Amino acid sequence: LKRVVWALCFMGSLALLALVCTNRIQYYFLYPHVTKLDEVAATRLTFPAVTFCNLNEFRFSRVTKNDLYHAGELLALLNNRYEIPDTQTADEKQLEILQDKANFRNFFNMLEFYDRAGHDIREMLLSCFFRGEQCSPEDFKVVFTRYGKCYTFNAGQDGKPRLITMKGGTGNGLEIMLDIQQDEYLPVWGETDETSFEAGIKVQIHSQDEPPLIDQLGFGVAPGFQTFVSCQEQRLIYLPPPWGDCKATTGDSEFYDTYSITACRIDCETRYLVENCNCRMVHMPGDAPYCTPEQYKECADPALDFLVEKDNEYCVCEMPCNVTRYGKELSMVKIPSKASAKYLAKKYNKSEQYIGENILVLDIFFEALNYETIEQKKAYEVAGLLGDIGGQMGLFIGASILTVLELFDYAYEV
Amino acid sequence: LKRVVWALCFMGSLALLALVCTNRIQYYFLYPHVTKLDEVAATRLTFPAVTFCNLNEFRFSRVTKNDLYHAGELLALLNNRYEIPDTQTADEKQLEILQDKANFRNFKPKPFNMLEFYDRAGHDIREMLLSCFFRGEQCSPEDFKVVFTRYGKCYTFNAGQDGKPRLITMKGGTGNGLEIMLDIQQDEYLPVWGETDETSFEAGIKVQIHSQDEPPLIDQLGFGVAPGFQTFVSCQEQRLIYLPPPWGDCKATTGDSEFYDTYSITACRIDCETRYLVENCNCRMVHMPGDAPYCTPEQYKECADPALDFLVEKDNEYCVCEMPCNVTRYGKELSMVKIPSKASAKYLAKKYNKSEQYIGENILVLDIFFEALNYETIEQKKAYEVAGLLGDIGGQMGLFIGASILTVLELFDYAYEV
Amino acid sequence: LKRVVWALCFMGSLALLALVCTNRIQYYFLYPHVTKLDEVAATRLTFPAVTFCNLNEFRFSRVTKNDLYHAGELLALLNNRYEIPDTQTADEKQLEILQDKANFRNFKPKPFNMLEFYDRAGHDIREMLLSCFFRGEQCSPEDFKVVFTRYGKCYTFNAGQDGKPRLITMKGGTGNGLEIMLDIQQDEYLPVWGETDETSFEAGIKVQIHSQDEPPLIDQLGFGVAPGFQTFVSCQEQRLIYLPPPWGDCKATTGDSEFYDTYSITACRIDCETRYLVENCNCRMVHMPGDAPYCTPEQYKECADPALDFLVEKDNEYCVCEMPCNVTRYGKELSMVKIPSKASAKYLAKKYNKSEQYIGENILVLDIFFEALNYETIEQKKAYEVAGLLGDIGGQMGLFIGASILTVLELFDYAYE
Ligand SMILES: *[C@@H]1O[C@H](CO)[C@@H](O[C@@H]2O[C@H](CO)[C@@H](O)[C@H](O)[C@H]2NC(C)=O)[C@H](O)[C@H]1NC(C)=O
Ligand SMILES: *[C@@H]1O[C@H](CO)[C@@H](O)[C@H](O)[C@H]1NC(C)=O
Ligand SMILES: *[C@@H]1O[C@H](CO)[C@@H](O)[C@H](O)[C@H]1NC(C)=O
Ligand SMILES: *[C@@H]1O[C@H](CO)[C@@H](O)[C@H](O)[C@H]1NC(C)=O
Ligand SMILES: *[C@@H]1O[C@H](CO)[C@@H](O)[C@H](O)[C@H]1NC(C)=O
Ligand SMILES: [Ba+2]
Ligand SMILES: [Cl-]
Ligand SMILES: [Cl-]
Ligand SMILES: [Cl-]
Repeated sequence: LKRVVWALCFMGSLALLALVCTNRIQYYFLYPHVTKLDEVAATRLTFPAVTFCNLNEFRFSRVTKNDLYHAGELLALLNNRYEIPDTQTADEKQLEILQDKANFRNFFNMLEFYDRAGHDIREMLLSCFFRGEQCSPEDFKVVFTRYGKCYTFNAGQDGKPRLITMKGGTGNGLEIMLDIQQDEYLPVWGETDETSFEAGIKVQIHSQDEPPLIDQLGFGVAPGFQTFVSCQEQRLIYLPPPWGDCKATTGDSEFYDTYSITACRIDCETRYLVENCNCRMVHMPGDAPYCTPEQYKECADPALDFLVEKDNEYCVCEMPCNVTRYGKELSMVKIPSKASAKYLAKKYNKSEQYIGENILVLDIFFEALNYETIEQKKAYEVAGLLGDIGGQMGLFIGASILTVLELFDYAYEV
Repeated sequence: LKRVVWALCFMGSLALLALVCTNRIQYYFLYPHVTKLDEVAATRLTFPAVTFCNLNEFRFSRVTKNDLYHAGELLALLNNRYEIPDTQTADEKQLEILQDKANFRNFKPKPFNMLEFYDRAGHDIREMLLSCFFRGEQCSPEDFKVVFTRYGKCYTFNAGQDGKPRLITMKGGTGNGLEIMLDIQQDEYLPVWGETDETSFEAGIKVQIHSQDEPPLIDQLGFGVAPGFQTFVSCQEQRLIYLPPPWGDCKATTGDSEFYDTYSITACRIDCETRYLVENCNCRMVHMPGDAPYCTPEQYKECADPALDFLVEKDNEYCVCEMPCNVTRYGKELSMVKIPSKASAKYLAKKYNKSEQYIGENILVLDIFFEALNYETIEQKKAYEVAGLLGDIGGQMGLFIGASILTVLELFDYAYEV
Repeated sequence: LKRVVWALCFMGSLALLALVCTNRIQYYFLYPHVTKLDEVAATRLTFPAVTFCNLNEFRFSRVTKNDLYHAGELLALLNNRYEIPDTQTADEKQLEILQDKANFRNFKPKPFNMLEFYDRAGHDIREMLLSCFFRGEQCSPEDFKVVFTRYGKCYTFNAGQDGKPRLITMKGGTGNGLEIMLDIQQDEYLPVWGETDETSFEAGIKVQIHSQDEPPLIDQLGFGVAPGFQTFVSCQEQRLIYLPPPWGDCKATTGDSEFYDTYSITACRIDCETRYLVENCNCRMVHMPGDAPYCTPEQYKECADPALDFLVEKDNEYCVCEMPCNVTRYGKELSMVKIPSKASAKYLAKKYNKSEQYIGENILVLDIFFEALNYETIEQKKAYEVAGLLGDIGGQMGLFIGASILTVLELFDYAYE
């Protein structure tokens, strides 16, 4: 009777060992991870790259008759028949100018047009200060995006050293006073695809390793306010397969030195436009030929829109394992104060109304001298699995790997 | 002498096995969990439900003499004695209109209902909605569903209720989302001539982005949007998975309420309020769902409001709402630009037959979108399972004395024989 | 032949046991942690402390002839030669006041104190606070406690100091929190007639929401609020628990500061600054606490500012502040509505005896509240404790060779012979 209960105990015990052991086996083969949050204090933080565009693509005073002829339909100033839109709510001077530029009696490169006709940082930048020291417009690098001629501070490209800040708070960062030049905005007399009612700027704070994608990743800043942007640096570490989904091999594209999800997106877009239309848009990089305004209308735009809708699987961009992101909180104060409106108006030779409708101050800084780290960490390593299987194997039947080998011997002999 | 060193080694080893084993056992009965954060890319994201209210509860031009009679004291337009309060800063025309509506001489009171009053006197979306765009294509006011909240007649875009299928977005960024130009109609706001608790100085709208599975709770979970700016809202979809007891505190059971199909903490709160008011005052407020009779303004004054305040103050034990295990939250970042530009002010004023002053002080543009086509997942994960517990106890039990459950069974064998 | 294959199995098994065992040992000695996020519903929340400053440091109408004499150069009202700068784009009356105040002819100076000057010249809460409400009941200016910061005379609601009990809120949403209507008094702002480093063009207030256990740090940790809007601030209470060494880097000890009862990273920062300024310049600025003598504007000019700037870069290793293990933080989301409505603009103008222009450029309403009655917890949790190490080592030690600590002790016993 004792040997019978002993045998049943060995059978049931081996069953428990079976289900527990297979439990840990399957759990290990889920390849699970868990998240580790940490906050790291530092004596220094590398200041990010800040790209901003004016919401107005190009200045009205810099457009010429040839530009109206070639790109008049694309810029939405002229119709398909090369005629002025509805004369409702048209400035007399503006309408006379446009009719004169559209004489088209006895009368082009897209990047020339954007580079020359776009808003000049030398006129927009009323003041610049970085860590309390003056900066020049030469510090901003020209980048061409969907919004037109845009500028990036602390771009760190072409070998320029990335800036550091050794103090946190509103004073110790980038601080620019900009004039959005609302008088240069395209007159809107009729509904158009490009028609916009907004006035202000659009900003993206990003690491120097990734290109700007300001039409998607940007936030707005309105004139008449000083907006503060508190940034918090975040360092993210992901896991490759089979744990997570990250790109272990960087596989950097020829266009950009460092791989980024954004750079992969605009690379896919450029390649698609080159394949379908044999030309590239203004924002796209490389040495490829730029599109003509006729090419824009009949090929480029429908190809991009069709690329978004028709085949979303075609452009699959994996996320890199090391990603530096910047968190940001916005707040505003009124500019200018009643005590300062007169001095600004006289300093920049403008009316007090103009200052009210055209001046914005951007204040970008790190809240404190620290950065957060978010790391995906493996939850079950092979040592832990062998340890658990060994522990349960020794608790339930007390066997070992040598024991199973010896059982194969005794079974083999008999 | 060797048997003494063996006895000491076995005793100390058995003690260490005791405290370490009880350590791992107690850790298991804490039922600990740790968090797994992940970011998942998707080719499509279901666009959320967007509820917005005007900060002004009802339009001044739509209020009638009967409304002043029944709900005049509640609407704060008339005093307790059915007479107009202090006329400070009163436009002659507006004050004459109100004085005419409050004549109450040989007046036969018509029947009055709170939901009728809010439904007709509230701001009409057909008048507020100057333009709507979703994914670059036009939307109708028919996409907006009428929802009654504490703020009055409010509207929910993409509510996904009453059999309408929920909208999706296949691209991220400012263009590819909801974008509505609204006229808040500041001319219809109730005149404020005397100070009161209900008096407010704000002008604009209030918006809540929420899942279609939960009803709006705009008085608590909404953010404000001011006229004169285009406000961008970047959203990040978050999928949360919690653990039930004894690991965490979540609602494991579906717990369907009579009022709402899917369980949500918001639905649990407004359900608790509805039940409390129905039992205490035998009437229901405007925002509450069900089939109960709505309160009369007398019931509002003498029962409903003090009943809700007393429910909030006396004890939270009556309404204890646990969070469901599967929760979809939407994160949002706000930014602003000025509207309209000088190049557009005249065109807007002429397009909607208003003065440029009016456009400047009444037009707001709301742009709601997903920053990118991905969603975050936050999952509570169990940290110590019974297989791992048995593995650790077996490992240490085998390390210190090298015994097994069969070994302890044999020692109990000799104990039974003894 | 059987003993040879057995020997190969025992050798490979002992090698694998070696590398796996050293693996778990090294993983334990990394002292790793992982994070536990949780959300807890609550019936009550302790309302935080709210500090706000006017962006204008001191009122122009309260500055006196003696103040101009001693601190005229420091306040940027007077030039290096104690003379008014260029009068370009200066209102005739506005400049007349200053020219009369800066006469300095047959003027017999009187004693001067920087903290008296800020306390008397700063914006008075009794004039700024147009209305106050907490949980729907009225509050007085006496509820705000005076704190001196780099921005000047500032105020803290629900400071919980001097024996006052901390306030709680039992409901979430816009109504059920602090709600103040403020007049920033833009007419009292310092005139800006000439370019200077100290010149600023902003108008408004700056707010910091913080725990009562920490002093404000508004020059670094504050956000702005603009006039002409009601700004809603939704707060989310976060409770954080960190690990001390060797797992993480937190304050294991109480860390008693001389100036503050409770330790906070901010209190550590202003402590480092105050001590440094007392050692190098023998005086403290207005914002600094303690019992040292306050600096004179000459001391400010020739010692204090360059000493602080030298402290930032040269001694960046010198001020190291460790983070406390238990920290209550408040997260915030900002949104705005327009104030006043056309239906209320004139009523406000007559209620406060001001023009509608003034109301438009001077009135702001701040609405601070909890989004919901819950709090998040973020805890660093030890990932590998010694019990788990011993369990894993025993499991693998028993799987590969089937040995125990008694087995190795017996092997050393036989080796002893
Ligand atoms: C909560 O969400 C999870 C998925 O995130 C649901 O789990 C799925 O349940 C269905 C059954 O209806 C299975 O077919 C799927 O395979 C499950 N997915 C996973 C990943 O396990 C879960 O059912 C949801 N819970 C509730 C109450 O809705
Ligand atoms: C990624 O970043 C971490 C710091 O966050 C660094 O230690 C590591 O070397 C980087 N590279 C890789 C491949 O992890
Ligand atoms: C100042 O503005 C006026 C008005 O346009 C202009 O005529 C004048 O040239 C400007 N002065 C300078 C120095 O540019
Ligand atoms: C514009 O509105 C006013 C207000 O009543 C009306 O009198 C006028 O006829 C309207 N104009 C047009 C063109 O509809
Ligand atoms: C209102 O202010 C004016 C000056 O602006 C003053 O003359 C008048 O006495 C004030 N009235 C009251 C009641 O304070
Ligand atoms: Ba020195
Ligand atoms: Cl998992
Ligand atoms: Cl736990
Ligand atoms: Cl580690």
